[PDB]
Amino acid sequence: TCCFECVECPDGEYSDETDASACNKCPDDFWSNENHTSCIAKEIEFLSWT
Amino acid sequence: RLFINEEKILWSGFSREVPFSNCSRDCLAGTRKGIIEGEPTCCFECVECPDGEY
Ligand SMILES: *[C@@H]1O[C@H](CO)[C@@H](O[C@@H]2O[C@H](CO)[C@@H](O)[C@H](O)[C@H]2NC(C)=O)[C@H](O)[C@H]1NC(C)=O
Ligand SMILES: [Ca+2]
Repeated sequence: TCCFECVECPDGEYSDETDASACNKCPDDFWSNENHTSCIAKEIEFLSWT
Repeated sequence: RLFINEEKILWSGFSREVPFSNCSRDCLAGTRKGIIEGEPTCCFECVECPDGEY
């Protein structure tokens, strides 16, 4: 068990610890960053006045 | 070197079925091994595969 390899988390999952051992699922109304290091809020698209 | 005839072995003296000792139920299919911290590599978690893989 002392010897292991590092594999990136899939889309929609992140991690913020040194040795993750598991990919934490992103909470609802949030999505993973580009580097899968911190969830960010999604985007709402509608015909706005801005 | 080893030769064992299983037809004449009575497990626990009465049973006729080979017992089980593995620390972890086998992962069935379409699933991946996992890691439990602080425990030997013999014991795992059976996580499911990411979308788009097999
Ligand atoms: C208990 O674990 C052993 C090994 O950890 C399993 O033996 C393997 O069985 C599969 C098929 O089920 C074979 O393809 C492997 O080659 C076997 N491994 C070895 C090292 O021989 C055993 O099947 C497990 N018990 C149960 C009930 O699943
Ligand atoms: Ca230990």
